[PDB]
Amino acid sequence: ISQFSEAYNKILRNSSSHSSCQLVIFVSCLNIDALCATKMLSLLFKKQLVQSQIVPIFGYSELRRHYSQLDDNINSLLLVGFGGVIDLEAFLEIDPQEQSFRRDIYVLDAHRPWNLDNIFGSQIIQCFDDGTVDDTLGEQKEAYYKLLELNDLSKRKQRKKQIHEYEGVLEEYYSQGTTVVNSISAQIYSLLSAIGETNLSNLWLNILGTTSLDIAYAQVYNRLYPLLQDEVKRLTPSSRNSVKTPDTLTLNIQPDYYLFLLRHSSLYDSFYYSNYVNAKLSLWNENGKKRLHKMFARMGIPLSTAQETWLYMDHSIKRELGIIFDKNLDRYGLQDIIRDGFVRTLGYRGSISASEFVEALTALLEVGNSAQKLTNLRKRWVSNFWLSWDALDDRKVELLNRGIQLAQDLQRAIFNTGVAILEKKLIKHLRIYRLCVLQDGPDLDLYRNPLTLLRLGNWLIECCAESEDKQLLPMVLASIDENTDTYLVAGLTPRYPRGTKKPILNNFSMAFQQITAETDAKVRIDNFESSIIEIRREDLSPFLEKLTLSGLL
Amino acid sequence: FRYMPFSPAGTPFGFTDRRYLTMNEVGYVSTVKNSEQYSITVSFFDVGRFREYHFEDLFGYDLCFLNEKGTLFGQSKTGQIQYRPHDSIHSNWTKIIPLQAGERITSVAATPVRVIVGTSLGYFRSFNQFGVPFAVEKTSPIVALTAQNYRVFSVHYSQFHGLSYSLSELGTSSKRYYKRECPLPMSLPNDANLDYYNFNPMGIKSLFFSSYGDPCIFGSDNTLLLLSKWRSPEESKWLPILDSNMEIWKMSGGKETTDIHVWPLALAYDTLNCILVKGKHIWPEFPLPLPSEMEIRMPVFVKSKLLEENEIQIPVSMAAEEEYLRSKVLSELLTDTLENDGEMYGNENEVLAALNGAYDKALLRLFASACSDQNVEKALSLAHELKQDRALTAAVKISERAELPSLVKKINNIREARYEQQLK
Amino acid sequence: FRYMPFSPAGTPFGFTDRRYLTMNEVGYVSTVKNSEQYSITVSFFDVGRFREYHFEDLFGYDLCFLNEKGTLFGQSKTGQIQYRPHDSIHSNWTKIIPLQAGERITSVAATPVRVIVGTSLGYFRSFNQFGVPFAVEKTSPIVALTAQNYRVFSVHYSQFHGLSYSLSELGTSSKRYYKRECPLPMSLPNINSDMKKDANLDYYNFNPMGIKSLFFSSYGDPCIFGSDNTLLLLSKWRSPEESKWLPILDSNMEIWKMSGGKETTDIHVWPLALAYDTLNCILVKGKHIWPEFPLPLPSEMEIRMPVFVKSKLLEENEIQIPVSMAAEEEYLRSKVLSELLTDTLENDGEMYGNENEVLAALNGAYDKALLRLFASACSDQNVEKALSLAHELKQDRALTAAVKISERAELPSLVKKINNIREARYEQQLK
Repeated sequence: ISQFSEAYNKILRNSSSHSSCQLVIFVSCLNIDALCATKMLSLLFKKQLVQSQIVPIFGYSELRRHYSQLDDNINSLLLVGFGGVIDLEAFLEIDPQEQSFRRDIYVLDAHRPWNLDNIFGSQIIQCFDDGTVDDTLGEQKEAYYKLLELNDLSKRKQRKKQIHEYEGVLEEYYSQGTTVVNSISAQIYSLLSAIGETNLSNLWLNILGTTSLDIAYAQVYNRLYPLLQDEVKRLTPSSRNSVKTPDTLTLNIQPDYYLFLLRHSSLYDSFYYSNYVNAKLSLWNENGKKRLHKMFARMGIPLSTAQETWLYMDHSIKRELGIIFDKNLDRYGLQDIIRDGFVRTLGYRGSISASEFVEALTALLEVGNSAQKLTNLRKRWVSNFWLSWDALDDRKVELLNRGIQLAQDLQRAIFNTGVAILEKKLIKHLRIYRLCVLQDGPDLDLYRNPLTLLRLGNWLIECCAESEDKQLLPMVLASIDENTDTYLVAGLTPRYPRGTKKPILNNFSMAFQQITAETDAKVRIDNFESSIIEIRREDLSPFLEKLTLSGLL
Repeated sequence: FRYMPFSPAGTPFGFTDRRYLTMNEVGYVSTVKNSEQYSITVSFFDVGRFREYHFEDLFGYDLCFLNEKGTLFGQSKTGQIQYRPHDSIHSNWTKIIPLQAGERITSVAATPVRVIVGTSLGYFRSFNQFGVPFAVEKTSPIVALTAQNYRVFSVHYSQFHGLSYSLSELGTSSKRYYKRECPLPMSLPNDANLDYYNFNPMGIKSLFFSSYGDPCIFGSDNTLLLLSKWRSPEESKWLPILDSNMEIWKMSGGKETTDIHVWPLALAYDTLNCILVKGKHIWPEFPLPLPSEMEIRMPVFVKSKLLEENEIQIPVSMAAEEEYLRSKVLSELLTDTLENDGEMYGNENEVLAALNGAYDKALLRLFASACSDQNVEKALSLAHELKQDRALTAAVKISERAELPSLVKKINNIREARYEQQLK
Repeated sequence: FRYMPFSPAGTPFGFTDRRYLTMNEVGYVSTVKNSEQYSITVSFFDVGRFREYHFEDLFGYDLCFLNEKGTLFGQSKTGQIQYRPHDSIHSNWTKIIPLQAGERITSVAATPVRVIVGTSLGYFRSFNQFGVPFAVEKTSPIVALTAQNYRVFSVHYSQFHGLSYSLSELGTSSKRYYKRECPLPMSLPNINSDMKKDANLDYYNFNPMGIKSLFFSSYGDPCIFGSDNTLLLLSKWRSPEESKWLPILDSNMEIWKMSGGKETTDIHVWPLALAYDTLNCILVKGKHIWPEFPLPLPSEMEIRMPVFVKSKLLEENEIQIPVSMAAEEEYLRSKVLSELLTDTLENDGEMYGNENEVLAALNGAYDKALLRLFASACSDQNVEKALSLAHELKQDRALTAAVKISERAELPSLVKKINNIREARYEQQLK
C-alpha cells in the first residue's frame, strides 16, 4: 500500500527542522546484510541535510530498555528487520492517542512470516508494502475480515464453524518456518533508483548484502543474476580502459572460485579449504592428502616472486586450472568451483572482489576487542560492531588487512576442533536428527558470540553432505564456557547438493514455542534470532525427550 | 536523399555503443546498449529541483525531446510514441502513429498543452497532453523542431526545392502563420567528420529559442544567427551577432587550433553556454565537463592587420568599431521587448541604462579619431547617432580641444532640432 | 558551383589583354594591361560638365559601379575597397573588408548616402557616406546589384535554389522591405556541347547567369535584361501581392524585320538607358556580342510589343506592317504605359514638369487606335464584339465618335447601346 517514493517525501517533511526533531533508526548487529543496508541510507540523509541518531541493539529482550524509557518528541522512529514474527504492538503497548497519528514508525522487515495486524489495521505501523509480495496471503480477505465483527441457533452455529474454518487457515498460517525471501539490499536500492542518484559506491554497496546470503540460501540471488548484470552495463563509466587514473574506481567482471581469498593471498591456506571442497566430495583428510598432491605441489610456492607468481602469472595457472577443469568437466562434473562472480578495483592497491570481502567483515565483527558477566559480554559485541561500520572508506587500509590475517587463522582455529569432534565420533543419529554435545574441548571461548556457531554448523552441515538418500535432517549442537550452563543451543538447515524443490525452511521454531510454553523452568529466548535459544544443564535431557516424540515436520 | 532521424543537440554513435539522445538547458538524455535491449538514463544539472531516474528500454526508442514538464519518446520504425511526465499524478499514455511504406518519423517536439509529431512524408499530426487528436495537416517534410510555450518552428526540406522554414503559433482560436516557408540563409557543408555527415545530412548541430522571445539557429557554418522582429514581416531579418572563429582567436593569444569546438547549450541575456570538448571527435563522451561562458563578439576583423600590430590582443581604436555594432543591435531588441511584452525578471532597466551609456561612450572614441585626421564632415554624421542629451554636451568639448570652431555650432543645431520635435 | 564577379554591363577579355570594367548612361570605364599592372581610364559622354582623368592601378580593381557622384572600386580577392568622388569637396578613403577562406566579393553598389557591399556567402554589410558601420545582416547569396540613388535591389541564386528578386530601402532609422525574396522566372542560359569551340564561350564564363545589363527606369520602375533577349519591366511595385512582370520589348523580332527577312546573326542589342519610350543601344557588327575599342554612334529604337505571326507577314509582302494589324499592337502598348503613368503621378507627383502633355497625347492615341478595331468589327457584321470595345473607352468625346461609325455601318441597334454606357457613367460620377 506504500508506494516507495511517497514514504520518502512523507518522512522528509515530518522531521526536517534545525532543532531536536530527531528521527532515530535502530539496527541489529547480528547480521551482515542488516549493516550494509543502513549505511547507504545514512549518507543520503547527510546530503539531504537532516539530523539523526543511530543506535545498535543486539538483543530482542533489550528493545524495551532502549526505546520504552527514553522518548521526548521523536516522531519518526525507524527500524530494520525485527518484528516479522512477534507483534511489537503486543510487545509494547501504545495507546491510540491523537486517525492521523502523532508518531509513526516504519519497518523494513525482511522475513517470510508476516503479521496480519501490521499490514491490515495499520495506524502507527506504516510497513513497507509495495510490489514486494502481491499475494500477501491472498485468501485472507474473509478470515480476519469476518473475525473483526464475528432461529439464529442454527444460523450462528454455522457462522461459528466458518470462523472455525477461518481459524484453521490462521492455524496452519502463523505456523511456518522462516527465511529471508528478499534482501534489504534489494528494496532500498530500488527506491533510490526511483529517485535516481548515480554513484558506483552505491552499486558497490548494494551488491555486498546480497552476496552475504550466498551461504544461507541458493535461489534468492539466483533471481538477481540479471539485476547484477544490467546495472553494471547501464552504469558503464567508460568504453576504453583509460589507463593510469588513480581514481575513478573501475568496475569489471572476472571469474572466481569457492576456493576463496586467493587474490588477497595464501594459496598455502587454500590447502585447508581446498580440502573443505574435498569435504564436499567424499572425505575430510584421507584420500585428499594424497589426492591434493596431483593438483597442487606441481609448483613449489615461493617467497618473493610469489608476490608475483600467485598474484600475476597464476593467470597462466588460472587459465591452466581453466584448462584443467574443462577436462575435469565432462568427467568430474563438480561445479562448485567455476563461478561468475564480481570484482572491483581502486585504481591501485590491488584487486579486491566481493567474495572474500564479506569474509573479512564476518571475522572482524567477531574479534577486535548476579548476571554480572553478561553485561560485560554484551557491551563487547556492540563495541566491536562499531569498528566494522567505518570499514567502508578508503581511510581504513592498514586495518583492512587486520581482519584478513585474522580470518585465515580463525578457520584454522575452527577446523582444529571440527576434526576433533569427527574423530571422537559423538554424532548419534537417534531417530530424526543427529545430536552432538561438545561437552568440553580446547578453546571454548570462541563460541559465546553466535556468529561463529552458524559457520561451525556451515562446516558441519557439509561433512554430512554426501549422498545420504534418507534422513536429510540437520543437527543441533551444544557448548558451554560460562557459569550456570547457559548453553547457546542452535539448529541448522538441511542442504541441497545443487539439484529448492521441497519447502524446507525450519520445523524447530514451531517446537521452540512448545517447550517454552510448558513449565518456564529457566528457559530463555532473549537472544534475537529464533534459531538460537538457551537451556539449563538438567533441562537439555528432558528437552530431547520432548522432541523425539513431537514430530512436527 | 535519405531521411535520417534528427534530434535536438544529438550526437552520433561513432566507434562506441553509446550516445546522447537530446541535450538542453534542463539536462541531457543518453542511452547505454547492453546484451539484449537498450537502457535510457536521464541525468540533470539541477539535481536539487527534479528527481533523477532511469528505466529499461524494451521497445528501443531513438527519438527524444525534453521540456520543463515531461519527456517524450518516439519510434521511427513502428510509429509508437510514449510521453512520461516527471510528476506521479499524471498517468502515462501510449498510442501508435500510422505509417506508410517507407515512411519514417524524423522529428518530434513537446509542449505541456500540445504534442507535435512530424514525419518524412510531411504529415502533421497534433495531439494534446492526454492524446486526443485535433487535426491532421498535409505540409512540407519537417526535419527539425524547437518550441518554447505555444510556438511551432519547423524546418522544411523537400527533394527538389528544399531549404525553408516555417513559424506558427498554436492559439486558442486558430493556428496563425507568421511566416509561410521563407528561405533559410544557413550554409550547407561543401573518421569523425565523415561519420557525422551521414547521420546529419544538413549539418544542424543544435537549435533552441532565446529567453527574450527570438528564435536562434546554429548550423554547420558555426555562426550564431538571431531572428529579430519576428512579429512584423516588414522588418524581420537575421542578425549574425556572434562569430566563433574571432572569439577563439582573440582569447587564445593569436593562434587557431582545430580540436577545440564550441557546442551550444543555452543563451541567457549575456553569454552563450558551452562545453569545451578536446580531442579528435567533435562529439563529447563520458567524463563530466564543467560549463563555460563565452562573451558575445561581432565578427568584424581583418587577418593581415592583426599580425602587423602584434593570446592575440586587439587595440583601443579597432575595438571601438566592434563595440558600436554590438551595442546597436542589443539596444534595439531590448527596447521593443519592454514596450510590447514588459518586464520578465525585474532588472531590465539597469541593463538598458548601462547599455545606452556604453553605446554613446564608444561612439566618442571614433568621433575623437575623425577630428584628429581633420575630417570635419565625417564627424558631423557621427553626432546624429547619439541618443542621450548628455552625450551632445561631451561632443562640444572634444571639438573645442581639436581646434574646430565650425564643428561646435553644428552640434548646437542638432540640439535645437530635437527640442522642437519633443514639444510637438 | 563556383561563382564569378559580376559588374554592370561588363565585358570579358576575350582574345585580348584589355576589357571594359563597367558601362552605363554616364560613361564607360576601361582598363589597359601592359604586362605588369592595370591602367584604368574613365571616359564620359558629357565632355562639357566633367573632365576625363586616368590613374595607375596597383591592386587590380575589377569590380566597379558608376553613379552621378563618384566612382567605387572593389577587390574580390583581398577585400579592399576605394571610393573616388569626382568633386574636390570630399576626400578619398580606403578601408579593407575582412574576408574568410573561400568568401569573395561578387558585386558592389554605391549610392550618395549609403555604401552597399555584397559577398558570395550572402553577408550584407552597409556603410554610410562617412564610414560609420551599421548592423550586419545574413541573407541569401547576392549575384547581381543595381540602384539609382535611393534603394537596394538584390538578386539571389544558389545551387539548390533558383533566381529571385528583393526590393528594399536603407532608411535613416531602419531597413524597410518593399519586396522580400519573391521568385523570378528568368530563363537560364542553355550551354550545349557545340558551344565549347564557339567564340562566344568567353562571355558566358565571366557571366554564367547571362545577365547582360540591368538598371532602373527614369520614372522609378525596375527593369532587367537577361540571356533570353526579352526586356522585363516590373509593374505594380507599390503592392507586394499585385506585382507583375510585363514584357514590352524583344530584340529577336526587330532584327528580322529590319534586315528584310534574312537569317544573319551579326546584329545585336546592348541596353544602355531607357527613359519610358526608347532603349539606347549600340549596333555592334561582327562575330563578338561584346564591344571593344572605339564606340560607334548611338542609335534610337522605340519599344514595340512582341505580337506578330511569321507566316502571315510573308504572305502580305524593310518588312512593312499594315494598318489593321498595327492597331492591335498599338492598343497593347498604350494600355500598359497609361496605367503606369497614372499611378506614378498620383503617388510621387511630377518629376520633369511636362507629364500632363505626355498623358494627354497617350490617352488620345489610345482611344483613336481602338476605333480602328471598332470599324473592322462593324464591317464584318459582328455587333456583339463591337459592344465590348465601347466599354474600354476613357474619354467622353470618344463615345460620340463611336456613334458616327455605327450609323455609317447601318446598325441602329448598336447606336442605342453606346448611349446606355453614357448614362451609366454620368450616374456613377454624381455619387
